[PDB]
Amino acid sequence: SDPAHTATAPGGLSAKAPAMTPLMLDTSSRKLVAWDGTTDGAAVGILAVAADQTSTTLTFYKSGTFRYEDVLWPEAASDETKKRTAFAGTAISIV
Amino acid sequence: SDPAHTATAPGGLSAKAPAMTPLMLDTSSRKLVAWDGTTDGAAVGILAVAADQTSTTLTFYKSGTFRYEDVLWPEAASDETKKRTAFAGTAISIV
Amino acid sequence: SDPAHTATAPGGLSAKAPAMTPLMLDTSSRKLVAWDGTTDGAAVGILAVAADQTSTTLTFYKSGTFRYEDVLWPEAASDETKKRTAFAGTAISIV
Repeated sequence: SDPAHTATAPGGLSAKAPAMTPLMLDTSSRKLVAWDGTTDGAAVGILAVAADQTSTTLTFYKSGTFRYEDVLWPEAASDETKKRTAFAGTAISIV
Repeated sequence: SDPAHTATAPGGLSAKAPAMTPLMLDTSSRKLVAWDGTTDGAAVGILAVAADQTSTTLTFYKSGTFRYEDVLWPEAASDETKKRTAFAGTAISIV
Repeated sequence: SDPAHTATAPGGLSAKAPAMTPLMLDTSSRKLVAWDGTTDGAAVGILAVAADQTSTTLTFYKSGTFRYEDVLWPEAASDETKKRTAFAGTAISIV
């Protein structure tokens, strides 16, 4: 059934991020942060619980199938195809 | 023993590709294309339904365990070990 | 609660490695070896059954959630955060 499993890890958000926000790793600290929508293949998960700069840990999805319209993509990710394969290689996919 | 889940995403194949063909992302468009068999760690999935250059969306496995002899590796992938770990880090593995 | 699936792949350990040891791919042979704890994002799995340099094949975890305290991290991995996100992007996560 391809269940959407959650996970937790240190977060380094710099602002509020609603649930369904794509995440990537900060190349410096390696904490989870919002995917910029421009670094190819950097997306690693989807935030499952709303969080902000005070959240020391984030709860995010590490698997499952998510609908293209439900994911809250960053504005900078203007290409539909690149968004649809943003998680290729992970256990997450987009429909 | 682990479920072989499928996923779908934009396709950009250059030619006909049968099911069980290892896929990677086109470095430019980021559409799914056949794994070249030489770019280390580029494989992201295994084509689940035969397709070709006219297929705009492909269906592929994003998880599961597959027999080394069942996967249709590209001729350029000439090293058995490199093929067997081509999916290390994804939900797919080879047996 | 997510299942911890195992997998097998060629091994290139240079010494004895107990279960729960993080694994990465050797850049040259691409066999599974112990993660060095310094190459960012190189961890691809966690050894599931003890092995050593004579082990031609390793059985490892390719998914699941594991306790930070249960994983036998290499000494070089001295930053807690980097260890906690060492598997981000794979089906494995740390709690």
